[PDB]
Amino acid sequence: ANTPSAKKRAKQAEKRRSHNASLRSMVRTYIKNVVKAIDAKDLEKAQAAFTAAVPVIDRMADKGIIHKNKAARHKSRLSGHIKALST
Amino acid sequence: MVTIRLARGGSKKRPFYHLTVTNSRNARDGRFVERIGFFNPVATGGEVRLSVDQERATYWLGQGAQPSERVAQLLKDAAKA
Amino acid sequence: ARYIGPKCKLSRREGTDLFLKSGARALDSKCKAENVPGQHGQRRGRLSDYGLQLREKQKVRRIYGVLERQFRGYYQEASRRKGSTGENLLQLLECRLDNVVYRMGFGSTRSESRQLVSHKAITVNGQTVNIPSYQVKAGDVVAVREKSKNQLRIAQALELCGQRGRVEWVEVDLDKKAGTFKSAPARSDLSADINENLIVELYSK
RNA sequence: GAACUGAAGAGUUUGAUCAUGGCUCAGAUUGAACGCUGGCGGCAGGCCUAACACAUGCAAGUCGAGCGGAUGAAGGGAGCUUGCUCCUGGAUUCAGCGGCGGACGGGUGAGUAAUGCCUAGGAAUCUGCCUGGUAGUGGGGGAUAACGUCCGGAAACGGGCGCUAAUACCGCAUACGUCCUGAGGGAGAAAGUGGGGGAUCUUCGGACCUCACGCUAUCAGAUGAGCCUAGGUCGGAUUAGCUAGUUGGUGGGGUAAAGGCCUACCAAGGCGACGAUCCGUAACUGGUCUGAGAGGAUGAUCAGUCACACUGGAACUGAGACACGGUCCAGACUCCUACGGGAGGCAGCAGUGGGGAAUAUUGGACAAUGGGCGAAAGCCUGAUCCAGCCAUGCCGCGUGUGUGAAGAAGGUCUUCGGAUUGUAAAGCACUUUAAGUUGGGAGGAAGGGCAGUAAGUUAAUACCUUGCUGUUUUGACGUUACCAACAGAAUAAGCACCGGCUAACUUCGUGCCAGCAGCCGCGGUAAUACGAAGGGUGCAAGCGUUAAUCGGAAUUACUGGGCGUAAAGCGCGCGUAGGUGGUUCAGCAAGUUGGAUGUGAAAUCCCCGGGCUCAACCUGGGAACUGCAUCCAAAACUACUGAGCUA
Ligand SMILES: [Mg+2]
Ligand SMILES: [Mg+2]
Ligand SMILES: [Mg+2]
Ligand SMILES: [Mg+2]
Ligand SMILES: [Mg+2]
Ligand SMILES: [Mg+2]
Ligand SMILES: [Mg+2]
Ligand SMILES: [Mg+2]
Ligand SMILES: [Mg+2]
Ligand SMILES: [Mg+2]
Ligand SMILES: [Mg+2]
Ligand SMILES: [Mg+2]
Ligand SMILES: [Mg+2]
Ligand SMILES: [Mg+2]
Ligand SMILES: [Mg+2]
Ligand SMILES: [Mg+2]
Ligand SMILES: [Mg+2]
Ligand SMILES: [Mg+2]
Ligand SMILES: [Mg+2]
Ligand SMILES: [Mg+2]
Ligand SMILES: [Mg+2]
Ligand SMILES: [Mg+2]
Ligand SMILES: [Mg+2]
Ligand SMILES: [Mg+2]
Ligand SMILES: [Mg+2]
Ligand SMILES: [Mg+2]
Ligand SMILES: [Mg+2]
Ligand SMILES: [Mg+2]
Ligand SMILES: [Mg+2]
Ligand SMILES: [Mg+2]
Ligand SMILES: [Mg+2]
Ligand SMILES: [Mg+2]
Ligand SMILES: [Mg+2]
Ligand SMILES: [Mg+2]
Ligand SMILES: [Mg+2]
Ligand SMILES: [Mg+2]
Ligand SMILES: [Mg+2]
Ligand SMILES: [Mg+2]
Ligand SMILES: [Mg+2]
Ligand SMILES: [Mg+2]
Ligand SMILES: [Mg+2]
Ligand SMILES: [Mg+2]
Ligand SMILES: [Mg+2]
Ligand SMILES: [Mg+2]
Ligand SMILES: [Mg+2]
Ligand SMILES: [Mg+2]
Ligand SMILES: [Mg+2]
Ligand SMILES: [Mg+2]
Ligand SMILES: [Mg+2]
Ligand SMILES: [Mg+2]
Ligand SMILES: [Mg+2]
Ligand SMILES: [Mg+2]
Ligand SMILES: [Mg+2]
Ligand SMILES: [Mg+2]
Ligand SMILES: [Mg+2]
Repeated sequence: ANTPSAKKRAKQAEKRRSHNASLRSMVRTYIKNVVKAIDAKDLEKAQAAFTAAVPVIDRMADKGIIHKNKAARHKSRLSGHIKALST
Repeated sequence: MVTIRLARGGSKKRPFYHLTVTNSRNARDGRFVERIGFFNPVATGGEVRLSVDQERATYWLGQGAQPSERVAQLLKDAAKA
Repeated sequence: ARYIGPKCKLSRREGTDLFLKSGARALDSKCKAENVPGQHGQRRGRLSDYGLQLREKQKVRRIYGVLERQFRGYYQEASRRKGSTGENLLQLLECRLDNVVYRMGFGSTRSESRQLVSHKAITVNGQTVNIPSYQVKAGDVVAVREKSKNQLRIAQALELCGQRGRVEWVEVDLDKKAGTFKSAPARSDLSADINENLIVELYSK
């Protein structure tokens, strides 16, 4: 780079990336656990995973890592799958 | 934001200004949405110094458009009359 | 620009009135003004239609001392103006400032009137105008400078023009060296010999 | 009320004529170039070719009212003395963390024949800064840069250990608004800084009340962007077949959002002579030039949209990027090196090499209008405002004026008398435009600061917000525009042509030679056509020449042509798509007609005004933009529907 503000923006960008990656991994981990819980054909563990996953999903949606429509879509679809499994 | 400022028409050393309601991220005389009047810094003879349209300006202010400093001065001076 | 050269060789070539001198003695007994110039001068030289258009266009240009870019601009403006462009051209070309300060009686020749108007010696409403092309609106009081009212050239030009006719549409007060124009001249006022239609035929080709 | 009102032909095939038919000419225009020549001003314009490679210089920073740290003045006082240090304080400056901006403004037209542009629409979306409402801004923690210390390096710097700050980061406290969950319940955030103060606990440290900025959740408004549908958008059929994620469905995934956008199965579909696929070429539009119009050519300036940023890819940061002076990987080419490794991207403004017929200064300032940052001073701005070179274009003004017959001298021709250059020259007499010199001299300038005064929110004459008053305060252009005076006609004309078309003739020299030429054509011993002289004609600070478009060309003929003999009827039938359709009654309302409504960006074109001494140029109002879409009414003709009739 040439202007020092470009350098500062760059380094703040790698810091922001190294931050955001961990939290994106965390949310993906929680939804993945939930999804493999439903796909394993068990209800109680699916209930527990959903209850333990919604708070982090919504906290992250508010935190600005992901967009809120995405979180709402995830919640609705997973709840629909579990309710379908309930029968 | 969307702001009201001055677009420089006229000729060299003979200015003329259109009071333009443009998005602030546009050129001096680029695209706009409406024009409220003009200001002539040479006057002389039957030429009028300034004129604006009051109702459209009130509408634009009621929609929250920031006027520039010179535009603010000229619009308050016109409102005096 | 302007034309510099003999002012009666032109008259000899054209063979017509072509006012270009003070008119002190006469128009004839200076240059035997009936033959075209040069060695080949006695021949009448019957000339075609294009000759007619060229000859009268040169006639009008030389009598009014206008160049051809300016003249064609004048013609375009006349064509733009409504109502029989042929006489519109004459009416608009008459309102030139130098020809007015001539016809108002302030100058001996068109060239001398241009001499006076260019050197900033004439007013319109007191404001210095020195463009020998200014189109004088009706009503303006064309006058010479209060400083310049004592020059004898204006006096001699005025006494010479005292006997040249009356146009019967201007109102001129002679004591104070001032003019006044009320309304534009009519077609019948100007010399009804040269036709205007042949010019517009020339420029319509 | 005005918005237009407009159309020319000539030459050349023949011994001569009429027709057909091609060629050439007279006009208007260029981002133009070349040859001869050259005084000035105003307004504009200026690498069309190599998106070829590039030396140096400049073109994006800002905030101490976010945060530690270090620079710490002036001082209230002390020591010894006149200098320093120190207690308490403290005005300035900034390396780093942090917040905004860098996605705007600026450049270019390579790619792109359709994921682009233009016209009309519509449904499933997002959106910082701006405005209007609503509800809040409570309590904790773990780090880290800078800073020390050590190692390593040529440098950029990298690494180990220690400690610190926040409006940096993450839990915790609740949910008027929100999210999902069917009701049921559940889920999800905040940051504090600056100015004052009545009372209260108390170090009015602080708590508490107010204001200013700022922060959080949400509804709405604009502003900007994303997505879909129908119609239009160059040439070629000597390009006729193209497509297997291809066409549709179901389940899931994914995006902010609909969707084969992605995936697994289900069936074999989809597009195309109304031109699919392929090849060549090219950013599109408003518009520009021509034309009487219809059309034809075109996309220089200015404005809207799109695409790109040495070449090829990919993602991160954010509200927004696949990012024009950001990151990473690979490549080509130039450069440094301690040989370990590094650096670069002028299609940003001047500049250079090269290419070319050909396109300019390595100039000023934030003075003004905008932009970024901050609350305010203020900084940054090759955007912008001005200068430089250039007859490149348009417009305007100068090189003077009157008299002047002895019709002066030279030149040219002659019929030797004379004519012609020619009032032209000389002579006599006048003004100072422009340029030169000197002296006056507006307008682009809004605002900024200091003090006072009056109104308003609290609970308060406290702060601040708002009006006004008074003092002070700036220009690169710039020796401004403009004004006045002074001497002096002083000081500043060239180019083409003269056989016809086309305005303008004689002589001398060669003798089908030398030469001219847009088309007919001139020249071989009186050339108005060659080369020169005189004399004229045409334009004029320009004049010609070349290249390019339309016109004339009714010469691609819709307006508006033709086919017996000039070019032009298939050798002849049958017939597919397509085009066309005898007559009556009735219906419908697609064509057709009238009207209303929305749009057709601004500028440019046209009409009437205003300003610069006029014009060029600038600018107000109107007209216009034949187009497109949505509705209402009519039924003569065409189409569609039903029932007939016989030519
Ligand atoms: Mg929480
Ligand atoms: Mg949030
Ligand atoms: Mg001129
Ligand atoms: Mg013959
Ligand atoms: Mg014939
Ligand atoms: Mg700093
Ligand atoms: Mg741009
Ligand atoms: Mg270019
Ligand atoms: Mg192609
Ligand atoms: Mg924070
Ligand atoms: Mg389409
Ligand atoms: Mg498949
Ligand atoms: Mg489906
Ligand atoms: Mg599917
Ligand atoms: Mg699609
Ligand atoms: Mg095709
Ligand atoms: Mg093109
Ligand atoms: Mg191309
Ligand atoms: Mg094109
Ligand atoms: Mg392109
Ligand atoms: Mg026209
Ligand atoms: Mg025509
Ligand atoms: Mg260009
Ligand atoms: Mg544009
Ligand atoms: Mg891009
Ligand atoms: Mg790229
Ligand atoms: Mg390159
Ligand atoms: Mg690259
Ligand atoms: Mg993001
Ligand atoms: Mg960038
Ligand atoms: Mg660059
Ligand atoms: Mg450049
Ligand atoms: Mg060069
Ligand atoms: Mg060269
Ligand atoms: Mg400013
Ligand atoms: Mg700088
Ligand atoms: Mg010039
Ligand atoms: Mg030249
Ligand atoms: Mg002739
Ligand atoms: Mg010749
Ligand atoms: Mg001879
Ligand atoms: Mg000759
Ligand atoms: Mg034609
Ligand atoms: Mg032609
Ligand atoms: Mg024919
Ligand atoms: Mg034959
Ligand atoms: Mg036959
Ligand atoms: Mg056939
Ligand atoms: Mg048949
Ligand atoms: Mg048929
Ligand atoms: Mg019928
Ligand atoms: Mg039919
Ligand atoms: Mg209609
Ligand atoms: Mg328009
Ligand atoms: Mg009806």
